[PDB]
Amino acid sequence: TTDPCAPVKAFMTLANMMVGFETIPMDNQIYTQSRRASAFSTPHTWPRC
Amino acid sequence: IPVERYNILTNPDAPPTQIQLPEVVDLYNVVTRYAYETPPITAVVMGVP
Repeated sequence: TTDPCAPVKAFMTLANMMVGFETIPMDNQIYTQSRRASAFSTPHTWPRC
Repeated sequence: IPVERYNILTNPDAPPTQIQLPEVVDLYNVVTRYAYETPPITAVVMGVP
């Protein structure tokens, strides 16, 4: 696809599939790990992790 | 015909946004009119599934 944030989607859908067994750190406390990979469309939502 | 009401026409020195509000009503000023829109929140923000 022509979407630039497709690798972030590829990482985050595995994170959402995984969450509960292996944890990752985020940047804040507002958006947790279990945020759906649909919403990661813009570059500014890319996790520092 | 009262110039002390119609200040803004008869006074070149007066700035346009000047009201003598506790004394005279002046029947004439600059007024603003807007174009904002009031949408429903469930039509603004979406849920992912």
